[PDB]
Amino acid sequence: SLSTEATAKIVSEFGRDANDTGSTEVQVALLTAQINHLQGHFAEHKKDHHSRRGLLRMVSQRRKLLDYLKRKDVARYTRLIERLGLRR
Amino acid sequence: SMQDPIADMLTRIRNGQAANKAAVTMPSSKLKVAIANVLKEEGFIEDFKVEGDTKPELELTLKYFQGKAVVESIQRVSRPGLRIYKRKDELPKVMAGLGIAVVSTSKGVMTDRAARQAGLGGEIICYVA
RNA sequence: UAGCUAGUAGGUGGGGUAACGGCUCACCUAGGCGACGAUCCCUAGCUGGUCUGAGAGGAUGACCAGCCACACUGGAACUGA
RNA sequence: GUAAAGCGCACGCAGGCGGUUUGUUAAGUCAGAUGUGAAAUCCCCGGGCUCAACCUGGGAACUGCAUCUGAUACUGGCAAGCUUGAGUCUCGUAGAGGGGGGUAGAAUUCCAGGUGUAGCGGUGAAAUGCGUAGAGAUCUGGAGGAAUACCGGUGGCGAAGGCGGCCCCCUGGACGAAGACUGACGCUCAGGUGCGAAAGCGUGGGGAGCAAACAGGAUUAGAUACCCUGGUAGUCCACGCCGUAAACGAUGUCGACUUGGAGGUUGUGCCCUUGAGGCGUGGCUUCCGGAGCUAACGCGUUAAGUCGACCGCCUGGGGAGUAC
RNA sequence: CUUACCACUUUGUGAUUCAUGACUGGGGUGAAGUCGUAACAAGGUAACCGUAGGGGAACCUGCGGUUGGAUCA
RNA sequence: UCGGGCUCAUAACCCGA
RNA sequence: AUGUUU
RNA sequence: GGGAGAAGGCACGCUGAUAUGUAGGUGAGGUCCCUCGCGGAUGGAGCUGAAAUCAGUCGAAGAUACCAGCUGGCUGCAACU
Ligand SMILES: [Mg+2]
Ligand SMILES: [Mg+2]
Ligand SMILES: [Mg+2]
Ligand SMILES: [Mg+2]
Ligand SMILES: [Mg+2]
Ligand SMILES: [Mg+2]
Ligand SMILES: [Mg+2]
Ligand SMILES: [Mg+2]
Ligand SMILES: [Mg+2]
Ligand SMILES: [Mg+2]
Ligand SMILES: [Mg+2]
Ligand SMILES: [Mg+2]
Ligand SMILES: [Mg+2]
Ligand SMILES: [Mg+2]
Ligand SMILES: [Mg+2]
Ligand SMILES: [Mg+2]
Ligand SMILES: [Mg+2]
Ligand SMILES: [Mg+2]
Ligand SMILES: [Mg+2]
Repeated sequence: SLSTEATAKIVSEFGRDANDTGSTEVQVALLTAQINHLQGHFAEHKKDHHSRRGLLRMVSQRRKLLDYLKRKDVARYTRLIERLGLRR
Repeated sequence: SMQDPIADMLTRIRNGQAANKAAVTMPSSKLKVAIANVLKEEGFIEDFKVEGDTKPELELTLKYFQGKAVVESIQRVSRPGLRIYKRKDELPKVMAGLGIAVVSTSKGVMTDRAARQAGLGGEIICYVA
């Protein structure tokens, strides 16, 4: 997984408030990260029909939690995705 | 439960008395009490206490007579995805009037009696007996 | 039977009907319908009601009454409320 | 669960379902009013035929549809939240979880050389087969492929299939500890997508051992077998395909509850720790069994008990999971 | 008289459905026919599921799996 | 082929000619 | 191996 | 990929209008701009010029001449050029 030194960084950048691991801004970023990284890893082997599942489980959550914004505070949704370019 | 609350409530009690349990407990909720009143005030439970101004807790003190339990015939009805509603000329009558069916009428929830007595229908609930 | 549909779906103006409307025409947009099941295949006149049944339900629509359609077959208009 | 019947397993769109508090709305719903639901059947009471059949008065009824005004408990919508659901952060915990790359020792086969000689091998016996062109055994050197003894276990991990020497790299999940943060963001899921034992299929590699096919030998009345001697595909690898299994707990998933007993394994708090140990509390796991459930066998807090949400499926046997 | 629309009707080519068809796959019945004995007991090689190959037939054999398997393994 | 045996009885198997 | 008789 | 120009059909001349010749094509002045001219932008004079739709019309016939696949169905063989 992402280095312990990593998550603690991204959070202080996306976390709705100074140092907080829970809000979508923080949730998403923390997820998209491991997703972008693993992408390369999977570009290798590509036979790990197990590790890939996790890739899905978390990715399936990305689009999932991302909806919470719409269903709730939409004002940030677009402001959050525009950050990682997600959705496209 | 992780879907329909009230459903568990009615169960908790029927389960407890099933094994001569003292008094089962469950997280109190406004609707839970409205159905609780129709128990203590309708002869079915000693009484219910509270606990937690933010994290409440219902406390239905079960009962038993001779060598058997009191509320030994309870079941839910207007469950989710199957909610039942009926008019005055359709109102229930648990076990030939011998029993009672909690009914959430527009004028608060109350026993089957208060239904006709007040003249109106409501979201039928369980079949206490 | 999983796709279906150009007067097809809508918009303008002409024309038309007792009257609204692609009803029809010209032009314009490229719609409209579909699994809450279109299109296609088989079947059937519809209802009050009738039979059965504890009820829910199932089966049915003869004679009575309301509605619809048909009149040797296919097609058309004339008169006239 | 075994009588017919749980998709082999996951993810997830639509769809269905939704912890908790307040405010609001009043759509679902409840109340009353009104139009309207033809008449006649029907039914209640009551008349006319001498009765009855039949005829007939009134009323009820016609679940219905809509509208008007009210009710606001629950349901739904909107606003505002809250935290126990679920999720992130920190620190650790165990493990055959996965993919890749190296490497190790034991053993068989083969090849080579020495020693040594008339048997070896196999079976119920035999025979085929291998031996004097010197096998077998015994010792020395080499090649190669596949598998990882002991550990090892009712042990562990994984969605399932399934996954064992050792080391490294990349990487998924689970679990416990304190709090911190999120604030219902969840459950299930037709369709859709992905994974799929073994055999099998395509291309190219690989090939020690085992072995469909096949060939001998034997058994037998026959023996297209069981047994012996050999032995090709395959079993191995890389990529692609097929998607089946008694894909089995023959028991869908999630959540809530309901006596207990012994053991396994894996976190964590604590007790002269003052012992191995003594007392707690969690995750997963075997055997037993209580009420209950069950046609019975049996299941029994990891239910087949008592409840709820969603989905899959069953509806006599053969024909047939066949035909088109 | 002319044009437009359109009926009977003509032509081509498909779809569909019904009937029939030499011969033929598998299936079902029926006369104490012929060949075996595969299965139910440890059925005398434990059986069954997938799958693959083979054989007069039941079936045999290979690979994995299940117990819905007998004995003191 | 036949005659005898083996079995509850067949075949097979065993004996004899 | 079978007996409606390997 | 094909089989396929499968098959089988409809329309084809000319005149007028839309439009005095249309869409399109080509692009001269005049204006503007800047290395500053074999510049560009803009301008649209002229030139050229398909095709469609209407309406009307001559013959027996408008792809009128030359030119220019016959088409399908069953089967052997050999992949195919
Ligand atoms: Mg108009
Ligand atoms: Mg008819
Ligand atoms: Mg009945
Ligand atoms: Mg007519
Ligand atoms: Mg069954
Ligand atoms: Mg299953
Ligand atoms: Mg009526
Ligand atoms: Mg509300
Ligand atoms: Mg497990
Ligand atoms: Mg394989
Ligand atoms: Mg192969
Ligand atoms: Mg037990
Ligand atoms: Mg036929
Ligand atoms: Mg047998
Ligand atoms: Mg056997
Ligand atoms: Mg026989
Ligand atoms: Mg016989
Ligand atoms: Mg010939
Ligand atoms: Mg040739």
